[PDB]
Amino acid sequence: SIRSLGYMGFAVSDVAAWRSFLTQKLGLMEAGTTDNGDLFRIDSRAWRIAVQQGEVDDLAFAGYEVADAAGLAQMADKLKQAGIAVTTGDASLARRRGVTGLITFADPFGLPLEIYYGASEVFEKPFLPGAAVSGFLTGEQGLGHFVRCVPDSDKALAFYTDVLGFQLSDVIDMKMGPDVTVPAYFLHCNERHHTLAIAAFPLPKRIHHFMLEVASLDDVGFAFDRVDADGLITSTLGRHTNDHMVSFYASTPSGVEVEYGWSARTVDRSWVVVRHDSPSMWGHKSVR
Amino acid sequence: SIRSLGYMGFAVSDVAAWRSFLTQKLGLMEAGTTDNGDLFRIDSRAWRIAVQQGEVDDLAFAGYEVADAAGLAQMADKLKQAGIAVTTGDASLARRRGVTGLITFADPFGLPLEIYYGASEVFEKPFLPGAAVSGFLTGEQGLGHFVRCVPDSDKALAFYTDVLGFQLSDVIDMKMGPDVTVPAYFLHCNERHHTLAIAAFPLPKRIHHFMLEVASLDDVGFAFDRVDADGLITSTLGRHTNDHMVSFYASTPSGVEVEYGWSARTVDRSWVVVRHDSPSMWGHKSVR
Amino acid sequence: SIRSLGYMGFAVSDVAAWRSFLTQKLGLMEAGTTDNGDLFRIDSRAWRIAVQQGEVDDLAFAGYEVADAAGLAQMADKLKQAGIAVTTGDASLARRRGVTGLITFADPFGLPLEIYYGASEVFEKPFLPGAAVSGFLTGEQGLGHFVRCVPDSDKALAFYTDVLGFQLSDVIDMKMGPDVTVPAYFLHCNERHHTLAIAAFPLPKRIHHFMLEVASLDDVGFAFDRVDADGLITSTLGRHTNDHMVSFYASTPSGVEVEYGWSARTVDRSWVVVRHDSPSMWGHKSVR
Amino acid sequence: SIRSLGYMGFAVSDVAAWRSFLTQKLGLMEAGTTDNGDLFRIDSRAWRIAVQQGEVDDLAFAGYEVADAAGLAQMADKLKQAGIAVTTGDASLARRRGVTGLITFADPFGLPLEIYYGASEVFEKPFLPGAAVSGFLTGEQGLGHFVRCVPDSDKALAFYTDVLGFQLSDVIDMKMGPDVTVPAYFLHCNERHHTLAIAAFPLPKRIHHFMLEVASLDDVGFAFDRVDADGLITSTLGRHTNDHMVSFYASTPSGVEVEYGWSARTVDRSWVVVRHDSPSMWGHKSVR
Amino acid sequence: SIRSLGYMGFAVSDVAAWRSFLTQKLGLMEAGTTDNGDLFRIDSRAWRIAVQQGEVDDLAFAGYEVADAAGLAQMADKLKQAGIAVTTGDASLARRRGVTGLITFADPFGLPLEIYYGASEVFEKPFLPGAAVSGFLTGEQGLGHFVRCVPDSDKALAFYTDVLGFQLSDVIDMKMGPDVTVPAYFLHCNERHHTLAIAAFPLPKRIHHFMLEVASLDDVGFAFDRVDADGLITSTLGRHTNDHMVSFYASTPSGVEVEYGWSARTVDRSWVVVRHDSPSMWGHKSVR
Amino acid sequence: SIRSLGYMGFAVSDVAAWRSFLTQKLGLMEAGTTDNGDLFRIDSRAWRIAVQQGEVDDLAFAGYEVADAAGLAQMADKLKQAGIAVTTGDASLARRRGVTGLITFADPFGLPLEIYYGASEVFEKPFLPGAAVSGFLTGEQGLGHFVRCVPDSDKALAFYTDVLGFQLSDVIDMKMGPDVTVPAYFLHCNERHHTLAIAAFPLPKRIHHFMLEVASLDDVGFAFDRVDADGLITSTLGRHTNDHMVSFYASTPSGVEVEYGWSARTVDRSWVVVRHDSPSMWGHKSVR
Ligand SMILES: Cc1cccc(O)c1O
Ligand SMILES: Cc1cccc(O)c1O
Ligand SMILES: Cc1cccc(O)c1O
Ligand SMILES: Cc1cccc(O)c1O
Ligand SMILES: Cc1cccc(O)c1O
Ligand SMILES: Cc1cccc(O)c1O
Ligand SMILES: [Fe+2]
Ligand SMILES: [Fe+2]
Ligand SMILES: [Fe+2]
Ligand SMILES: [Fe+2]
Ligand SMILES: [Fe+2]
Ligand SMILES: [Fe+2]
Ligand SMILES: [Fe+2]
Ligand SMILES: [Fe+2]
Ligand SMILES: [Fe+2]
Ligand SMILES: [Fe+2]
Ligand SMILES: [Fe+2]
Ligand SMILES: [Fe+2]
Repeated sequence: SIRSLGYMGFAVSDVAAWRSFLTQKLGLMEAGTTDNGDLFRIDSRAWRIAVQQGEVDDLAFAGYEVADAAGLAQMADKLKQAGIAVTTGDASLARRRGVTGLITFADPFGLPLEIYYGASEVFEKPFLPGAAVSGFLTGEQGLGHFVRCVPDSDKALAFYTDVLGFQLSDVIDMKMGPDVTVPAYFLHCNERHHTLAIAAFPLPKRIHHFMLEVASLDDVGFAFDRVDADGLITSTLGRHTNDHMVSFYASTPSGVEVEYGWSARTVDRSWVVVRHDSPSMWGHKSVR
Repeated sequence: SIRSLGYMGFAVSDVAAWRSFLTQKLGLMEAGTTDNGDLFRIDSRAWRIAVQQGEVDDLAFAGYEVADAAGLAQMADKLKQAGIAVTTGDASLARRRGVTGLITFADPFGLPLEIYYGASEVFEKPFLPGAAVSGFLTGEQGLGHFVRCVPDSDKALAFYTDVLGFQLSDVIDMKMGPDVTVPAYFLHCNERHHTLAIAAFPLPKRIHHFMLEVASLDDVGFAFDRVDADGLITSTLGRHTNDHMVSFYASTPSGVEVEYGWSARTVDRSWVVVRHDSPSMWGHKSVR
Repeated sequence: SIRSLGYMGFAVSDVAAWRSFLTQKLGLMEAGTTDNGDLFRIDSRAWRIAVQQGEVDDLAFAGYEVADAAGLAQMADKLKQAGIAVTTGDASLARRRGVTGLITFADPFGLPLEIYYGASEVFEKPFLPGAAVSGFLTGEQGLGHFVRCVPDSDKALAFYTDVLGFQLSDVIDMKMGPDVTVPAYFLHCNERHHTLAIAAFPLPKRIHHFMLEVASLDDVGFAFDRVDADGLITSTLGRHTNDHMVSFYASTPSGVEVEYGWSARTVDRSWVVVRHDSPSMWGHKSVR
Repeated sequence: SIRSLGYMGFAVSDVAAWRSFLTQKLGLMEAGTTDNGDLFRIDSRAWRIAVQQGEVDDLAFAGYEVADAAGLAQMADKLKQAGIAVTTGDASLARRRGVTGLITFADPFGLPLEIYYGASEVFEKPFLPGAAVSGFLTGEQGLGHFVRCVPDSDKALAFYTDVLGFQLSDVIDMKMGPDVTVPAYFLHCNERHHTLAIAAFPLPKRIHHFMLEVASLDDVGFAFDRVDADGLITSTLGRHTNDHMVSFYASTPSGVEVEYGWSARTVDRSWVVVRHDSPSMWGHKSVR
Repeated sequence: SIRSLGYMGFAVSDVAAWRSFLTQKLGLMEAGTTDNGDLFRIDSRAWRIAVQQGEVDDLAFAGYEVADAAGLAQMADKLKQAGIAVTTGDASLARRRGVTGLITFADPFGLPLEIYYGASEVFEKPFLPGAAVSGFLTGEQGLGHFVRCVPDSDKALAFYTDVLGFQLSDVIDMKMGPDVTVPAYFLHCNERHHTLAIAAFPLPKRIHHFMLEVASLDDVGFAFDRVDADGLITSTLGRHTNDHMVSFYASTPSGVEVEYGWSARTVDRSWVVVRHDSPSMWGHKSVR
Repeated sequence: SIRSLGYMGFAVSDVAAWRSFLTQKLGLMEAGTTDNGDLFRIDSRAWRIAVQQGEVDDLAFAGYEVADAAGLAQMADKLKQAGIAVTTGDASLARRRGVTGLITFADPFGLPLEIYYGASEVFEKPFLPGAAVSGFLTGEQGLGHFVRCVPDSDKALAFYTDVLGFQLSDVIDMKMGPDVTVPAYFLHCNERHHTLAIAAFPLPKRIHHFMLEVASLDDVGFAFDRVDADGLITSTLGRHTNDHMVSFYASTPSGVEVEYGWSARTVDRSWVVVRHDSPSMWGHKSVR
């Protein structure tokens, strides 16, 4: 069973811009360059984000973490039973990712996905942020979340819930103009309100944004000013209606957006599915 | 599985009297008028109580909340297997209620019931009470409770426990005169001591009272004076023997009573069924 | 310096009525009869209330406690310097009161007052209430409080503040009819909001009421029913505006009233004098 | 000794605009109109802000609170010894302000000031905000603070510290252009970081802004959107360097600004005076 | 000003019996033998109890601790002003005691007393008890207490309070037969209820007993059995009325008794002097 | 009155070695270079340590912080009354130090000392350590401490206690060989066990070491390895007997040592002077 989103990889046209953006604006730690690409850390794990040179300027792959080898076997089995083409990653790929075992496949719309177990910890190389950030929230909640843009939400929903096992948290009916309302589905696989959201938005990218969660309000406020100085803010500070995250959005060098937030609420056993008509309680004024 | 009582609707002869009673006396928030009727809020949900014009001057319907679409399916199945006529609410009714999906049916004695999932939240329109009330207790405990008057308690008990899944908390042997003792059964579907109580009382209404729980003793004390000013108190302040709620009772414009309380105890896994011979430890002097 | 109100004595016409009232209705502990009269306890002290046969049917004397012999000396000196006639209680009186040393005198309007130190504790005879009461709040706050009725508030105020050292907490302008508004002054000598209140009320007694504070809301609720059964309630449950005490008032066999409350707020160093136009936030409906 | 800022009065050209601004945008409670003007509440006190019709469109007077009559006497004495013309407010003014006693005078630059004791509490009329606000922080910290604009900071400083007794918290060197740096002095009279700030800013008003502190971040976020809707924001959300308050600034109908914040730090006994070169850690982008 | 009882020395006829008693029965740590005698520890201090060979079989001297050299000077001055013969301990005595400075003198009835400052700590030699004891309570409360038997309580009281500065906690009227009642005075110099008690008991020793306080009830229970095995118990387990200590008493090899207790209450600023007629709430049955 | 040690300045022969040592080994933040020298931060203050090129390779000056201008005046007065030559720092020096006001003078043995008030805070430039360090403990405890080597301890003691106002915490008799025992005196001016220690050690430097305190054990462990890699450790990890600090010592490029520790205990009002015969409970093995 998938426990969390463990890592993500981006294929970008300007690797240098990304390196500077992630470290100096967002405060991630530069962890070196390997055949896996430029590596960035936010906690004890050897890397959480990989940046590789590429033409797409988008998310290249995402890795979901299981607890152990048995969990990996279960997922591989579940995918095969669903008719999905799964490939047991070879030692070379496993070594490149720094994991113990992994399987590779793609979602219904071509996003390369990986499920793995036994990632590398580097407690001996204590995390030191590239900018003043008190800390990132990961742990059992994993890396954070991202919104997957799809041409067909129902097909995407079936794959992610029925095959991958994500559970629905809530739905937000996004009013995009008078004759257009698009439902965005928020899914969880652990306590984090959502690790994945699905929506049929008309965008040139695989994802609308990815999100990183920090430990204090000041982390967000300081990062906002750093990003604003270069005119990269896309949405002002605000708080979401569903996860209650206080955040701002900014544009990465690839056009893909990043959400930087704090204080999200978690999902518990007493959770019930609900619907909303607005994605924000306050703030989040679009300055795009 | 039913998680809680989510909403209630009243069909009354004097809608204006009700509007003034709920907002000015009890402190509910007016949430507008729709084809669902005059809507009132007590928390983040779009509405909890609906008031419609009608001749019965009584509870018109009650909606029980399940966690998701699977839960709705389970309940529909359970009802069908019991031989109950269930109707899958159409999009029009679902839209009118502001829910994602729902099924409709009636209890053995004609009370229209609805089981739904995916109600609407309105965090962007922060709750502001119509009178000075610090807050209402809902959350996982739902709306509150009501006492269903029935001609046959055993038939009602079987339906609510065996078909709807409520569990018995305790029983109170109500001494109504020398030759009459009527057992009142208190049932729960979550932590709240009881979400439903059943008793064969000789009343012209479907329910004896509905109850709303507030956050502080002062909320109760202030509301008591507001209600008393118009001579609407039916029972003085007292504390119940079973749920330990400190409350007073008052008459609504429909004759149906409302209980306004604070500090009830909850039911846990170690709970055991017991019986009582009195419904109150102290207070609750009838001034009817 | 006066630390608290330590004990009170009543001279009543019906000693038996008082004994039954204090133990069975209020829950005090009967502590035996001596030359000091029928003694009642509420904590570890040998006695807090003494009931003696007498014609006045009123408060006969009150004893204020100092910390030690030096404190007694200070107060005696302060009184003498003010021209008050003070009498050093003799060993016989000290033994009768169960104290180590004491001085006697009277307030400007004839109420016998005593200031003493070294009262008797009886931890070896654990307190057992005469009725179901979880506990009384005394400790550093002392016995409770009483309202002294006087013909001239200014003269009384000067004596109690300038000579006895009480400090003003707040004032309540009591509206007693269209052409009459009487200010009631509330004074403290420790954390308890007020140990003494002064008002020019037209009453045949030295005090309007004395107050005892209990540990839980249920103590108050149960006592209310016990007292109400005999038709002795004078004011329904309510909460005061100044000390925030939740209480009810009842008539004692002498006509003097008793206030039985819970949850009063205390006075701290940041306290500032304020004024109120009402003595109650809610409740306290006079049923006299 | 001055314990806090207790109330403020504004003389404005558009009373209706102010009424709507304070209740609907900021969430204050309308408390009626008297010869003291339109009254607004934020807590248990009968009024904290008074709005009167007037030509200045500015702060008309401010009242500082002492603990009691002795404190009032001390301050009156201190002012007289300093050669300040003090007037003992007459019963008519005291009644108009709803206080027990007060003295009136002016600061060195003509701002009418009042020092009083024994203000009116109205616990019987529970605070109900005009907009969704969880609460305002007052208590021992008083009303909030305001920045007094003066032509000569040193003269103002001497009066406020040496005569009124305020203590310096810190100084911020405000860089207003290449050839201009103006020191702003922040003073406290209790735990609140500053109740008064003094700066020689070139403004047509007596004060730059007044500040109200709320209980949660959401109170600030929601109010920001309410104010922004009418285009009244003057500074975006940010956090100050000295008091660590998270706030935004907005324009009132008089041009005078209001700061609405949350989470300020307090001053303790271990506090030491420091200096800063910036008034904000992050945010507070001027949108004037 | 005396801060606490720091150490005690005994002059006994059977040093070996004492060594075995203190370590094996009470659990003290043997700290070696010096010209100061056999040393025993109960905490970080180099020694708290010294046992020397001697004929008296009693307390030979007690040392009271001041905070520093200034405190020592104050006490020396206070004693001289009282006409007491004080001797500044020489370097040889100071070195023998392991202190920085000390003065010697005697109480009115010949008990050698010492007031010192700058005792030796031995954190590098961690405390290891001679028997299973979780810990001893010392710290700011010092060593414990002892009861000084005197022929004249009033003379002793004057010396200890007026000259040494101890403060009275309470008094217990000890009923020793029909025609004899002896008051025992309990004095404190810090939070410990009493560091010294004075009573005119007819005993051949300078003290009735000394007391050591342990950290848990089991420490007391286990020690009781160890002592009882040798038939040395003098009083069964019980709890005192004044300090609320749960303890038992036992005979030392010198006839002098030792009290071993747990859970005593402390004295605070709100403390007031009281009197008791019994020294125990329960237990403490004399088995002498 | 001196509140704490605020800053220190070093005059060294190899500024580059120091820059690398402080940032890379100890984790301080580089704060730029000014006419005050290379500046390093450990908290919100603009700088705490200044490194200037110089021949002495030692501590050049230390600055003690007072709360305000009045405190500065008091100290200046105290020094003058003692016959010490004090110089009111001019605006140029004040600006160079980034303080509001300061006075300069020297200790009896030539160490330049400064007492100042109103240092600069830079909350807008959040602290970011040069190495992985969770945080430094400063606040009311100030910078840390240093041991001043002197030829005459008694003369130094008189100056620091009688003139500067430091209070003695404790003394450690340092056994330096058979015929040599040197007392080291530890003094405090706030909660930190000692801000200054004085000892007549035969060293070529003004100070034996300065100490910086970090927030966690791992901060110390990681720094130890960083320093050990270059063979700079002088004492292994250990814990002191007096302040209970867990620390290691290392050599700076000037030969002067630095102590890096965690978990020291503080001094409270109940503190009493004591003596020790060892400076360490465990560890601190000299590897010099
Ligand atoms: C668009 C959107 C809506 C709700 C929560 C989110 O985190 C989000 O990005
Ligand atoms: C009648 C009754 C009895 C017990 C608990 C209740 O809430 C109630 O209404
Ligand atoms: C009359 C009255 C008013 C305020 C507080 C009280 O306790 C009281 O008795
Ligand atoms: C201008 C300014 C600077 C610091 C704190 C404040 O509250 C403020 O208004
Ligand atoms: C005799 C006696 C009485 C009260 C407390 C004690 O500790 C004691 O020893
Ligand atoms: C030498 C020494 C002794 C005790 C505590 C210390 O911090 C220290 O440096
Ligand atoms: Fe789930
Ligand atoms: Fe998001
Ligand atoms: Fe159950
Ligand atoms: Fe009920
Ligand atoms: Fe007071
Ligand atoms: Fe009262
Ligand atoms: Fe201050
Ligand atoms: Fe401000
Ligand atoms: Fe005392
Ligand atoms: Fe004892
Ligand atoms: Fe000290
Ligand atoms: Fe050190």
